[PDB]
Amino acid sequence: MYLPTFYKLFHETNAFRLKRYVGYGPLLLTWSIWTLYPALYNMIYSDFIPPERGVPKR
Amino acid sequence: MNVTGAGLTHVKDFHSDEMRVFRGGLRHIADKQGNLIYGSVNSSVRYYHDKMSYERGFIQHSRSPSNQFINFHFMLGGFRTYVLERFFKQVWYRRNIRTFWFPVLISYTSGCITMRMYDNNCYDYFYFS
Amino acid sequence: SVRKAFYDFIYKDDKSAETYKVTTADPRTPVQGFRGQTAEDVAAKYEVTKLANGVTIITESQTFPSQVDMGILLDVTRDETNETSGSLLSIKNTYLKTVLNTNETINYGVVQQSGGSFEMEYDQETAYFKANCLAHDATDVFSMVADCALEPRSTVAASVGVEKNQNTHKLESYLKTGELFNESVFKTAYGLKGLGLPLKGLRGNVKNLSSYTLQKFQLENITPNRIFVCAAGVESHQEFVDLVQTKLAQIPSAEGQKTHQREKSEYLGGEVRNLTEESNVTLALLFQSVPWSSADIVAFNVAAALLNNLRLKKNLLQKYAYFDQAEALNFHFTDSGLFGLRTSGSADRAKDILNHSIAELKAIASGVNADELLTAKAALKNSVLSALERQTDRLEETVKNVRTFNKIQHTDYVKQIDSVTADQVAKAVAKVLTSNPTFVAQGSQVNALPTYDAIRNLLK
Amino acid sequence: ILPFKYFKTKAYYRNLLSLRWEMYAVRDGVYYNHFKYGGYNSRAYQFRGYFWA
Amino acid sequence: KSERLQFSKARLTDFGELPQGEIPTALQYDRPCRVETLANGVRLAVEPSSVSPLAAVSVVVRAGTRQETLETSGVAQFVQRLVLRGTSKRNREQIEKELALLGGNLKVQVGRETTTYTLSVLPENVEKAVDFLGDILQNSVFNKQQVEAEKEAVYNNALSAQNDQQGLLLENIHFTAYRDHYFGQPTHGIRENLHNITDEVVKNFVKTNYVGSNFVVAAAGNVNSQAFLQAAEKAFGTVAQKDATTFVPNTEKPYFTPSYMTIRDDEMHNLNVGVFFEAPSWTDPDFFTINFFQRILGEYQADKYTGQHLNTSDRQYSLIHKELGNLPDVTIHKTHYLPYSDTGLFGSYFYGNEIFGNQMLFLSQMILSEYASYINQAEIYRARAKYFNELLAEQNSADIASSIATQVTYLNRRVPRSEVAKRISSLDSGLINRAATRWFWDKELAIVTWGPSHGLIAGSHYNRSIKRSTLGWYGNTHYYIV
Ligand SMILES: CCCCCCCCCCCCCCCCCC(=O)OC[C@H](COP(=O)([O-])OCC(O)COP(=O)([O-])OC[C@@H](COC(=O)CCCCCCCCCCCCCCCCC)OC(=O)CCCCCCCCCCCCCCCCC)OC(=O)CCCCCCCCCCCCCCCCC
Ligand SMILES: CCCCCCCCCCCCCCCCCC(=O)OC[C@H](COP(=O)([O-])OCC(O)COP(=O)([O-])OC[C@@H](COC(=O)CCCCCCCCCCCCCCCCC)OC(=O)CCCCCCCCCCCCCCCCC)OC(=O)CCCCCCCCCCCCCCCCC
Ligand SMILES: CCCCCCCCCCCCCCCCCC(=O)OC[C@H](COP(=O)([O-])OCC[N+](C)(C)C)OC(=O)CCCCCCCCCCCCCCCCC
Ligand SMILES: CCCCCCCCCCCCCCCCCC(=O)OC[C@H](COP(=O)([O-])OCC[N+](C)(C)C)OC(=O)CCCCCCCCCCCCCCCCC
Repeated sequence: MYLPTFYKLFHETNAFRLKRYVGYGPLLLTWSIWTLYPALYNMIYSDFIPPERGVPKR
Repeated sequence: MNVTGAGLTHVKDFHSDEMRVFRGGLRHIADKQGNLIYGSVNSSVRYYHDKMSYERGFIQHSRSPSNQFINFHFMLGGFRTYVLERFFKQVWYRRNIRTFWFPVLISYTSGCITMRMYDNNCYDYFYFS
Repeated sequence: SVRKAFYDFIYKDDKSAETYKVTTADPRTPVQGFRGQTAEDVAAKYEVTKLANGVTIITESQTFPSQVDMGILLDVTRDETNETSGSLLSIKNTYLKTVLNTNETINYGVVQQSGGSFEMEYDQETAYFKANCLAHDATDVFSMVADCALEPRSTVAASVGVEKNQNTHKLESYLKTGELFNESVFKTAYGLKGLGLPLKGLRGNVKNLSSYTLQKFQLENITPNRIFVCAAGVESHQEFVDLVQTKLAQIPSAEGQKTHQREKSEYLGGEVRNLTEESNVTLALLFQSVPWSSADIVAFNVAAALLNNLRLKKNLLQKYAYFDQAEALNFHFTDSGLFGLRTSGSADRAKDILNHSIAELKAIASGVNADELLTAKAALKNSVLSALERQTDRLEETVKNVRTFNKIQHTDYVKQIDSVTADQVAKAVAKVLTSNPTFVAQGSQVNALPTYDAIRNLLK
Repeated sequence: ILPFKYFKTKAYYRNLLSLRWEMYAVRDGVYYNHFKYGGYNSRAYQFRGYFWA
Repeated sequence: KSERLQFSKARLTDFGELPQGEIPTALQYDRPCRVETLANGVRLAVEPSSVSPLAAVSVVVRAGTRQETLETSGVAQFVQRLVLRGTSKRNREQIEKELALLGGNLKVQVGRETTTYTLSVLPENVEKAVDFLGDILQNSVFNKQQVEAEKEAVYNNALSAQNDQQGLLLENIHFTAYRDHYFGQPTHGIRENLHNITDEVVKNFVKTNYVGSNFVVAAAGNVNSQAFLQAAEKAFGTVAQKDATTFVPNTEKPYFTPSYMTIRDDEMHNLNVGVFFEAPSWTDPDFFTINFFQRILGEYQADKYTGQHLNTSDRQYSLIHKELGNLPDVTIHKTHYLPYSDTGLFGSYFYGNEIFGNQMLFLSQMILSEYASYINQAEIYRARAKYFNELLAEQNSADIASSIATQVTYLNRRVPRSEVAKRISSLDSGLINRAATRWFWDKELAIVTWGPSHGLIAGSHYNRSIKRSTLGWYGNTHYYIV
């Protein structure tokens, strides 16, 4: 007979619930990307892609 | 079954007099009726004093402070016995110092030694010859 | 596998999966590739053995592959004194609570996951822990059945049992069940001793059902010589004998120590008349029947079948409307017995409820028609064989037959019922009527009923 | 957005009110004791000892 | 015998439990059963069991409440009662004496789309059960006087249906589920039409419906297959054959009609709430899966299970029982799966105190919806073991005969124990989730609440809460409050 410990049942239930809730992480990420998009653009092209060095002659 | 328990179990049921005004006719419910719900913090705040205590055959006597010394047992013995012995040897040493004299002494000595080493290295840094 | 994990991450059916094909196969046709074996029923063989100690083992051989049934019967409410009245009820209310080898939660989980069932039922002079489960789960289940049926009660078990017994008493009082009326009937019949102790136990002694009293009860009454273990559906007797031996072998033999013994029960012709202000009046009139040993017991059953099926309905319920309900009670005990009627009807005509009822019983003493006897015997056969067809009830009655008659008699119940004749039933009922009546009445106007002497004269 | 608000609120309320009611004649022995002895008022504490005494 | 000792645990590979596709050794064997079809269309099924002490013969006729009309409502009950009133060969006294002499166990049950007459007798007079039962259902004469005499009995039986509160709630669930079909009308008939049935109506009902193609006669217990087959060919072989020209009312599909009925009757001290989804039919692929679901969401009573035996409700392998243990006043719960030819109803019936009305209302909806997303293996194995024990526990001749007759009627086949075990054992967590989302997730409901509705009157309509209750963990807000 299958007599799992209640520790395991609790762990598996919480694992499933965590899986369910993680699906909204992308949702909130998209919401905060559409919102505050200028901030994301500034971050991307200031830290990950630093500007070029040289300056115009004028 | 049409019975309250459905014929399978007994239900510990109670109709609280709270949310009611009249127990009968136009007569009002007792002001402190709700206190009859025993074992509920909502009934009274006194239930928060929930220490375990049961006793039989016990009689206690307490006298009014109006028939007692204002400062009882103060300097009852000599100054030496009441202060030097009772307080500085049985209340301070026996309780406080006798418990932390060793660890605190060791910590103080170690800290002093290491601070002295630190200062010596600092002096070596600052001064030459 | 990875494919199953993927198809479960997204809740989409896997069409190619063989399990999907099996589960979605059309019900009209069998699943492709599977064709179970066919087998015929076999005659049941019963075998009985005894261990070095007094424990006995009974096995009913497999008749067709099915779930294995197991049980433990203890001859131990008649063995309850005023000190420990209601112990058996507390045991029943917490029959799953053991603390020696397995826990309450864990053995309940064993019951739940095995898919089978585990029940505990007690009467006067008998307790029975039965269980049914699959073969591969039998071993573990038996470990639960033995411990729960033989382990001394624990403090937590007694603490829970006190609360559950109080709740049971409250429910019984609230519902006014016929069990309480029968408790009063037995009290007046035997006198608060032996068979007179209430089946649910005295309410004043409920608070005294601590683990100490339960352990005293078990030590005094539970002994190896009064323990029967039973199996039904086991291919080999010796396998179950070994399974039992691995558990009940530890129990020491009780030989050489003064046994508790059961005092011979005495019959008392008392009467009880309770004013309850009930819109309905309940009367019960009983007499001393024969014990299990006497061969007339079957006849008495027929007499009951002559009342609860054919006569009592037509003569009382159909003709008269104030008769709420009438029935015939027939209890058998190792040393005594009880037989009679229990009726309930309108209070305002309580007297009319009594007289007529007696006449009906007296009519049985007058004689039985051939057609009525045949109908009653057919109904009794139908009921008995319906009970026997189910394996669990068959096993329970097998245990009780072995513990009472030392052999198995349920295999020839039909022949015994056939052998009954109208003359035997009439003579048995006439002899029973001569005994001192036991009369109980609860109702609004029970204060106005014929005196006990008048009751006897009418019965005469 | 006004039309979608209308659909969400007013048409929905009109749909929820499409109820069929039926009243029968119960003449069994049971007495309406629950009506006679029943009812709870959340503000009863404001009426107890103050009003209609 | 079996290889090695029978109590062996060798096959329990999956941590003390059998693998997914495996079945117990006991269920690997099936009792012999033979099914034959006659010229009339009558189907004779026999599943002998020599060791059994009784023999049961069950006649299932597909005639039922479905084949009635508003003007002929309740005629099925009249047929049920008039069958035993008399016939050309036998009088009322004659049939009563014959029934008494043999086994007096004659259970007659009339339900929507079917009527069953099950007679239990001794093995040595099984033929007498057949020849009698074939006669009574065939040559019974319906007199006008007799039909008039029994009107009071039928009317009273139509009023006492409220005694079995579960039965009445199921009748109301059928009513509310099919509001545009006669399949929703009560099985006891319309009260005021039960005094209008006459001899002509009964004769028409028993001539249109009681035809050979609608008869399935099953035999179980200690019955000789050849002798029973010959006796049934002699008896039921003369039944009139079905005529395609005749018109049978109510032959269209009873489309499911979601709704919420509130039978507000204070003074009842208790509340009966039934919540049902639409379920597959007898011939749907997901027929055994829904039975497995029923056994997942099993029965419950406060006198048993977690109601009285456990330290805490959480410490067990049943979520529904975990929820019900925490509700002291919710006394009874049972899950019903009712499959029919075209549709089905799968749901839960609760009986409990009205203070927990919002719990019983929203409990069964949640648990099933939860299985649409996640179901633990412990619950799967519990349901599997329960199903195996149920399959092995059908040992009484009457019940097994009735089940055989119903299976032959609705499938034209006797489903062996081994096949059912193989079908239901193959179920897995993923398959369970997919079936649940097909049948339970975000689906419509049929709800009935009979009893004190003071606390349920507000929100007694199909509002947002009702529609969002079929979502696991979404819309469970109203269950956990109170
Ligand atoms: C180098 C050489 C040196 C040589 C010299 C060496 C000298 C050595 C000296 C050694 C001294 C040892 C002292 C031992 C103390 C032991 C104490 C003790 O055991 O107590 C228990 C002892 C015994 O009681 P018991 O235990 O019940 O035993 C029973 C007895 O057998 C019997 O009990 P009893 O009831 O009979 O007790 C009698 C007891 C009394 O016992 C009682 O019953 C208690 C009575 C309490 C009364 C308190 C005063 C009430 C009035 C307050 C003022 C109100 C003003 C309102 C104005 C309104 C305006 C609109 O006697 C008194 O009446 C004494 C009370 C004195 C109170 C003083 C408080 C300050 C008053 C300030 C007045 C200011 C006026 C301003 C006007 C306006 C200006 C603009 O009780 C008392 O002593 C109670 C009174 C304690 C008073 C303490 C006052 C402390 C003051 C401050 C510290 C002193 C120095 C300050 C320096 C300031 C510099 C700026
Ligand atoms: C730099 C500026 C100044 C900084 C100051 C920093 C001060 C740090 C204090 C650290 C300890 C605090 C402990 C708090 C309570 C938690 C512990 C506790 O309860 O333990 C259970 C323990 C056992 O109690 P139990 O078993 O529950 O029994 C009930 C008791 O009988 C119940 O007890 P009881 O009610 O009967 O007694 C009440 C208690 C009342 O005491 C208090 O806690 C009251 C304190 C009031 C003032 C606190 C704040 C002062 C802040 C000043 C600076 C302010 C700066 C910021 C200003 C504003 C911003 C600029 O009175 C006593 O018992 C006094 C006994 C100690 C007297 C001295 C005897 C030893 C003399 C010989 C050794 C001299 C030093 C040796 C150094 C190392 C080399 C050997 O309790 C005690 O006995 C402890 C009593 C309290 C502490 C006594 C003083 C110990 C100091 C050791 C420091 C060593 C540090 C390392 C070396 C440093 C080298 C420089
Ligand atoms: C260092 C951080 C300090 C600042 C505080 C930061 C707070 C951040 C809050 C926003 C992000 C939350 C993300 C997780 C959300 C989980 C929701 C949930 O219920 O869980 C689902 C399920 C439970 O499902 P449920 O439906 O039962 O949810 C209800 C849960 N309760 C009852 C607790 C309210 O739980 C899980 O299995 C996942 C839990 C994830 C969170 C675990 C936290 C502890 C372990 C990781 C961190 C450890 C270090 C902490 C810092 C210590 C520093 C020394
Ligand atoms: C650089 C940008 C890259 C962007 C790439 C975007 C591509 C997206 C492609 C999506 C394809 C479709 C996927 C469907 C999955 C469905 C799963 C499912 O069944 O869900 C049900 C479950 C919950 O189910 P439920 O319980 O809600 O309901 C089930 C419904 N019934 C009952 C009917 C079956 O949800 C999940 O599985 C959610 C968890 C999985 C997804 C988690 C993704 C986390 C990503 C976090 C953001 C990372 C950003 C990068 C960070 C980088 C940092 C350096």
